[PDB]
Amino acid sequence: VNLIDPWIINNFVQAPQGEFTISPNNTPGDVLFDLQLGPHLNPFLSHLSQMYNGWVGNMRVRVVLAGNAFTAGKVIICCVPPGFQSRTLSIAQATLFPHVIADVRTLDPVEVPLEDVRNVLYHNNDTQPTMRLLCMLYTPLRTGGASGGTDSFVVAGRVLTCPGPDFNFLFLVPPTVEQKTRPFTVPNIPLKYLSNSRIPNPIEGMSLSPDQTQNVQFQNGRCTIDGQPLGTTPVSVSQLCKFRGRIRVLNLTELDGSPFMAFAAPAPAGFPDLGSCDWHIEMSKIVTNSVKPNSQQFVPHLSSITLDYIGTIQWTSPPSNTNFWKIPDYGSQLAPAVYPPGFNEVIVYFMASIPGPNNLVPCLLPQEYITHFISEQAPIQGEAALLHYVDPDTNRNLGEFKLYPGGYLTCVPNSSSTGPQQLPLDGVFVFASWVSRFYQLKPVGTA
Amino acid sequence: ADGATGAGQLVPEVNTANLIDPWIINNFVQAPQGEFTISPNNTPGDVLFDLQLGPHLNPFLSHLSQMYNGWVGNMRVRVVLAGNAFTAGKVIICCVPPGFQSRTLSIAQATLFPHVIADVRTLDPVEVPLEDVRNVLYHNNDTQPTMRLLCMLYTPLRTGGASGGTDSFVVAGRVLTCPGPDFNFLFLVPPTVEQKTRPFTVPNIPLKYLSNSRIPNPIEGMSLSPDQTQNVQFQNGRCTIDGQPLGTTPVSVSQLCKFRGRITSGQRVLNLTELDGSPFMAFAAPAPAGFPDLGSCDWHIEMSKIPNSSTQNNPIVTNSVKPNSQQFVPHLSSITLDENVSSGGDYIGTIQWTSPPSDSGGANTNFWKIPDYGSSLAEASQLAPAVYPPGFNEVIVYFMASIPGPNQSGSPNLVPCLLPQEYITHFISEQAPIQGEAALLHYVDPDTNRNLGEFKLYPGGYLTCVPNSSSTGPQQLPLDGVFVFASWVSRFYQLKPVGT
Amino acid sequence: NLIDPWIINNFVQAPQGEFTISPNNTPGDVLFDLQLGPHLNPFLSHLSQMYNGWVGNMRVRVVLAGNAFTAGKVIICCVPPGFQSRTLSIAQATLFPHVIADVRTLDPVEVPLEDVRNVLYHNNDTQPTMRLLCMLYTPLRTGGASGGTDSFVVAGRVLTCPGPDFNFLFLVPPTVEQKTRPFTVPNIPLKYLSNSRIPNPIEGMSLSPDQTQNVQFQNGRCTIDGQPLGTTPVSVSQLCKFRGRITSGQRVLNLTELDGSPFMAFAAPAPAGFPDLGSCDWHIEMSKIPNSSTQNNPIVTNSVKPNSQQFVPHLSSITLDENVSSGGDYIGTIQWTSPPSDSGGANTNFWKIPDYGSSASQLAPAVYPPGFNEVIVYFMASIPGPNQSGSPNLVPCLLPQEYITHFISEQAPIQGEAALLHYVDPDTNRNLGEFKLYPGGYLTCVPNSSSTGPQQLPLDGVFVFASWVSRFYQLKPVGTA
Repeated sequence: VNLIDPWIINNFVQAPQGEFTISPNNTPGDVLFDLQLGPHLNPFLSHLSQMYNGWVGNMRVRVVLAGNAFTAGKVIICCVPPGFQSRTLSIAQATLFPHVIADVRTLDPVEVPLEDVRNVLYHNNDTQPTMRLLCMLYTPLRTGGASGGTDSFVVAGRVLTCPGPDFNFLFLVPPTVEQKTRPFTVPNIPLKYLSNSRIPNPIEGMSLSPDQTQNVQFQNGRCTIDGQPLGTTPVSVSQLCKFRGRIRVLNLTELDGSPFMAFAAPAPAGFPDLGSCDWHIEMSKIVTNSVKPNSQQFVPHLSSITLDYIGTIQWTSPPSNTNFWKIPDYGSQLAPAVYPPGFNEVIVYFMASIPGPNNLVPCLLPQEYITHFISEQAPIQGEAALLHYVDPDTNRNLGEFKLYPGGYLTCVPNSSSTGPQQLPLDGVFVFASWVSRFYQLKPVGTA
Repeated sequence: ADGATGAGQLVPEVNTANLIDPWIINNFVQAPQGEFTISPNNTPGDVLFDLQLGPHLNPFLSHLSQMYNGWVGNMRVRVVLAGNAFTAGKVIICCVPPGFQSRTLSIAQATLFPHVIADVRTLDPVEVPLEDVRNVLYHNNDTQPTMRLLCMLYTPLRTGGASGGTDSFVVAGRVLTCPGPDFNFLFLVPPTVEQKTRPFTVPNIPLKYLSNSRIPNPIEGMSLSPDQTQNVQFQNGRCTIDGQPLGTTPVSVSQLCKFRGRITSGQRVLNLTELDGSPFMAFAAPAPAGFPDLGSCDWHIEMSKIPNSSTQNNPIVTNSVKPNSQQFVPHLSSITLDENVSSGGDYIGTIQWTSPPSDSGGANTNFWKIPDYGSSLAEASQLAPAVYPPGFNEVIVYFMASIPGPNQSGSPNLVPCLLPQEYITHFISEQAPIQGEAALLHYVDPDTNRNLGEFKLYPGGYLTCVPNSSSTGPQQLPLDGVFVFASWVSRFYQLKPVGT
Repeated sequence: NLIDPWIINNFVQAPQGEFTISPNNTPGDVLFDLQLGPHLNPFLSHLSQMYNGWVGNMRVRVVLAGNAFTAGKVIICCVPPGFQSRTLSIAQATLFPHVIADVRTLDPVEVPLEDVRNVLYHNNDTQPTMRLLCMLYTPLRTGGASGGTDSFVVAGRVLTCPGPDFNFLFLVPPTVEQKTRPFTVPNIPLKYLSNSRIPNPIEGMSLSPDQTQNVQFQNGRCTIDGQPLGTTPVSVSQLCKFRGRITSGQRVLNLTELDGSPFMAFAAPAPAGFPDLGSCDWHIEMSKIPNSSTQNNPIVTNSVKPNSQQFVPHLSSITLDENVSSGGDYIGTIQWTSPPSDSGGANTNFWKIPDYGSSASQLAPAVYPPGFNEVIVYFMASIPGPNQSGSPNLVPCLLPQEYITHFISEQAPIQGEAALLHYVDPDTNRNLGEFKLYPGGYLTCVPNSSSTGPQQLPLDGVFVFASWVSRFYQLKPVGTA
């Protein structure tokens, strides 16, 4: 039976990670692209797989390298069996797998079959490891250009996949009712009127760390991509940076009024995360009071707040200039500090201004994004999600970002100064696909 | 020939003229010695790759050889060399018999043996049979001579018609080998016991954790010599790849820079012994194992009584040693300290700090030189041979660690060493043989897995690299990297320049 | 693919083929537990290193060495995977496919290990397969022997051979996978090996003054699979060293990592390689890590008192006794140790670790001496310094640092309850003594008498891995008298 449309079988469609470029600076052993067998490889097949329960069969993979006769270089495409765990394999080890050594100057695309080597009778819709297709640069690209060394000549490869004749979907299920195959996406909201995580104020601008990278631990805004908030991260802006309790030691019952258990969260939901700064809260029943985070009695686990009913920060003051990058002391299931991984890949922050002494507090994720993630409980694939900072006007990708399941965004600046800050504030964030540490983003910024 | 459709007839498409898993027999795989490069710097007669027939020529055969005791049969070898259409050069591949021995061959002599001449632009890999000729019925893993596949550059690679650089047209070649239809293994043996079949391996530990091999200090970075063409005669970081320490190299960091000896009360003469306390033998080595070799500096030792008889006072006794003084004769098991020591007994101590050498014209602390040991020409044991830097624009890479002590320039006091002590310990413990004139190491970042730079590890026990420019080269590399053994390569292998 | 016919037709000793039946073994005790896989056979283990998947049955033969005095029966059963029960009585064993063998059988007993599996084939990962369990069916009684009832373990060997059904599914780069890597200990004699708590050579093996004394060292704590614990450094260079910034004229040292990096309090109790020589006074020597000095002697002598409440390495700050004239990054070691101050004249007990100022605790778990008359074996190295008894200032250790470095480099998976190590003289190839290596990372033995033990063993020997053994493996006592 032909469940799949005949067109999908015959023609080839681009893989989600199907743009690898070979440059003279690339060394033999550099990973070009990595593929994992599944219906997610084909956008047409993924939509069908949402309807069905199980998939089985092989898919044909074709690699299209663009080059002319005056170039040399070879790429090796090896089929890694499922369940084979190793950090990275060299070019020598790649030849040990069943492989195809494709020359760069090949006119016709090289077709590599992706056989469904499996242990079970058929694959369930989950993240079980399947047959892995991995391509590596075998010999360096020695172009014949007149320029010495690099000639700005790059061989661009596009990975195209199509289902094989034996591909088949197993069991029909009511579509989009099973959370296992539910797709995820970045909320489509213009950033001009987005909300800072730490403060219920509109974003003033985006910036990286003041210098290089630092470990920053912000429990506010902590939300997994799957949709699990961490720390005292309110589910709404109305509860953002808003706390309540009873009056001369203040209690910190939850904003909803329910009793707060310190076992579940380090602090009650809505508790502010402002660090090296004193808070002039509004302990309204209209009562103005100041809170000292350096006081010993201040303990998130055991509610005790000094004074000198609903509470919110009226304005900030220097602690008793101001550094918001550090988290206040906690009396601990605290949220985890984020380390920019690998070379560059700084973590972007959403600056927001609060009136007071002369102020721009940072952020990690918009509250609306947290709500969108909570609403859609879809699984996370790969290692990281790649995002475009697309402008709704021109529909062009001014900048690109990598989103991690830890609940923060990363990007590579062009230089120390030039980076994500140069990007306009009117852009819209979207979701492309799931990438890994292998995918190193191109530098962001105009320099 | 892959690429013939897109080559446009610009290159020669094709050269003119049981117990083994069936997949290994039918499919060609890269040899462990299967990486060679052809560069315009190469002169005719340069050995691109030297192959000795045996199971070590195939990684699958190499792994099985650790299980078996013998082998027979021929081997099929494919030379993958498809250079740019602009290049112009020819290579020659010969098959010298095992009985023949010259260890060097002119290009004219190579044509005498059964040979094949291949263009460097040959799209289809050149398949040459490595026939097995032998008097004995089967070969053991006993380093007996076997038929050799010699590949030397016949005509120089004069890239033209494009006006590019050298590295921009260095032709990279790969050697793919698969066992013949009748390659067999004879006798089963306990796995990975025999020395001959062991594979070469470097520890998978980041360089930051690794230790220096001349002072017991963490490695703070790689660097080159003040003069890149400088011979070095260290006696502590010396250890062959196959794992016999040379000079006074200790196995472990504990006995690296320490010395032990017995001194009479009220005297400055120190009668050296081994670290464990056993008597030292002059004919064994120039100095007791782990003796410091920081030459051209004034040592400042902190000795102590090893058995710890004392119960009250601070046991650290600080004295100084002048290696430039004539009485400094460790080969005779006697060194004289600068100050007399009141208490006599077995003393063990290290080097605390170093100052610019005294009575030497006010010279700086030249850590690249070694102290003049005692008279060792007469005795069998003498200094380890100096490691001269190879040609082909290659510079020895040194690992630098800090030792306390002032220097005339106010610069950090870095003691260079050829290899990290962890590598030396690994080589000593696992005595893998040597299958090529050099080992092609890759300095790769463990997490991002980007090839920071490629290094050649010579059997003498030192790392070489090609600096990119007059810049410091490998020093710019991050310390959180791991060396991974890529392949066995010939001496004439041209490394990709490292650094920016 | 076909296995070599000799392997199919000959039994070889398994890497887990050592078990002992001892008078002090109640019925139902598990002598040896084997999970079916290619790792059961040394030849098949190499073949697995070259392959990704395996399928098929294996044949197991058990040889029991017992004189006619030992009367007992052992039942070897074949429990299928997915069996929920953990407590298997001797009565319940007979329900499974089992072979009941007398301890004096005089001929090998063969039990078929079938491959019962729901999947088409077996990957190289760790999954529940058929498990062969050997349990003592009837109490082992050595009646008639006054000396037999105490020192007559019936040694047993497990020999395994693949059946004709065994096959290896897919070709893979050899030795690159992790679970197939065999476990090896460095072939370097103990003379040259270094201590893992101080960077000094090992002087000899010794026991604790109290045979039941628990130890919680932070340095030299690495599991067999190469996972360091506590503040254990990879190499000897970073042992008993510390680096930090101290302001000029002060006495507080703000600890950083050995490579001039910020120290994460949550990750480790102290910076990597920080000394754990507790219950003693440290007399440190320090020097500025960048040599900005051209004239004077850079070493500065100071002292640290770990018992002081200000000594809090976990909060990345320890206060030296004396003021430091000039500020900067100082690297330094422990020059010598003295009996601890403010402790009522207590001796320099090196078997205790400093407080570390921990406030949950991420310290390395405390290692306890196992039962069955087993005592932990420690390696001693000398650090300079006085003691209240005039004895050598030997610091204990759990594993030589070369072993730790090898384990970290070679992340060999743990395939048994414990690893039996033979102490072999390299020249004569004689097993002077046999030791058990536990997955926690400590080496234990059994002393022949209270007056003897591993201390009499020569220092030139080298530990050679023998087999994986259960916790109940009764070692042959080491020493004399």
